[PDB]
Amino acid sequence: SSFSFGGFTFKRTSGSSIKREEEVLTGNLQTLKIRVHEGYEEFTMVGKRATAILRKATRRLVQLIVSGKDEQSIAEAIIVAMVFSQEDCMIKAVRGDLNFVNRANQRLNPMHQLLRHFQKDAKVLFQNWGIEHIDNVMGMVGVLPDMTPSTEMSMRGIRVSKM
Ligand SMILES: O=C(N[C@@H]1CCC[C@H](Nc2nc(-c3c(CO)[nH]c4ncc(F)cc34)ncc2F)C1)N1CCCC1
Repeated sequence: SSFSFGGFTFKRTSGSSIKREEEVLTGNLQTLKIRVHEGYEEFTMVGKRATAILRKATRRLVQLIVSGKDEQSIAEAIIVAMVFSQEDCMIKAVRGDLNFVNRANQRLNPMHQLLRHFQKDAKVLFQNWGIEHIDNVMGMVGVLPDMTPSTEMSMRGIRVSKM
């Protein structure tokens, strides 16, 4: 079962999941109804300018190792991964003036709306995601919320691999 999302081709390599419709609150306290995937799964993300290994559990990104053409290409893949993960901090990063998902049309997709929102500006997403101290894994680097490489700190779960 291969599928497309945010310009990437996803392929499940391990795990299984069941769907459950859930109501989540944004940072604006707005209710969104999302189709939540329950279960630990592993995927490959293949795009035109980036590729990744994604390890996720229910509404939680465990790890993402990204490889792409440059900073912008890698950032695009990170954004899709965070939205795909269905995490609460990704959902809570939706806040402020006019930052509302059009829900008067039930047939619309909140996942695509969240994607479009973070594609325009990932600064609140990347800042609100969290940062962790990383080990000295050679070949893989950490990446800070401004997409600066760091050998000591990175965005929680995120590693950059060389091409
Ligand atoms: O729910 C909607 N869009 C979704 C956007 C994300 C990908 C999703 N499609 C698909 N998602 C998945 C999927 C799996 C399968 O292992 N795990 C997931 N975990 C999180 C997630 F957001 C989607 C998944 N497996 C196969 C798919 F074709 C469709 N829509 C589109 C219009 C009607 C509602």
